[PDB]
This record gives sequence, C-alpha cells and structure tokens, in this order.
Amino acid sequence: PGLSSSACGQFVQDIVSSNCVVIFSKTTCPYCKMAKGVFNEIGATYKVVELDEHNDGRRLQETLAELTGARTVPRVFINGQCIGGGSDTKQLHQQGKLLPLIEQCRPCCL
Ligand SMILES: N[C@@H](CCC(=O)N[C@@H](CS)C(=O)NCC(=O)O)C(=O)O
Repeated sequence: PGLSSSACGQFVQDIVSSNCVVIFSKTTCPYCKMAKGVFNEIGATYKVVELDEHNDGRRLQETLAELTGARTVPRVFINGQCIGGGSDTKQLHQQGKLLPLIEQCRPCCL
C-alpha cells in the first residue's frame, strides 16, 4: 500500500486501521461521554485518543478536519470509516444501524 503524507495522517490511518472502533475525544467533552456511553452499552471495546492529553492534539484536530469535514469531537470511526460525532453514534444506535457496522469488522482470528 502507501504511507500518509505526515505523522498526523499516519497516526490517524494507523489507529483507525488497527481498531474496529475509534473515538478521537476530549476528556472534557460531553458528546464524547455520550458516544463512549453507547459503546459501553453495546459491549464493544474501543480505542480512545484523548486529544487534550496529546501534545499534538491541535494538529490531530486539523487532520481530522481534513479527513472527515468537521473538527469537533468526538470523531467516531467504525471499521476505518468515520460515522461522524456523538449524535450520529447515538442516532445510529437508536435506529439499530450501529451494531451491524461494528459487525462488519474483520473477526479476531483474521
Ligand atoms: N454535533 C457534534 C457536536 C460535538 C461538539 O460540539 N464537541 C465540542 C466539545 S463537546 C467541540 O468540538 N468543541 C470544539 C473543540 O473542542 O475544538 C457531535 O454530535 O459530535
């Protein structure tokens, strides 16, 4: 394959590839607590990157803006695809559309 054009990009590619569910988050953001919440509800473990605990948080926020079209947290990724923020997470879940997205993630043995 190919390499991203910066460490920011690489990092986002990397963690979004190694993980079914990724939440780029802030510890102080209620929409992030909401999204994390629905995932705990489902019983899906996920990877969190707290951008306010990261020395490069602002640069990562910029990269997520370029990739996903919004800089707001949370930026939620299922199976390499950004599904949007907290309301999207919540709303997909309420419509029973989320668990299927999660179920498309390759299985442990693969
Ligand atoms: N509609 C968005 C709203 C999320 C949101 O407003 N996050 C706030 C903090 S809770 C934010 O991005 N502030 C700008 C920033 O943190 O840089 C969603 O559901 O995720």
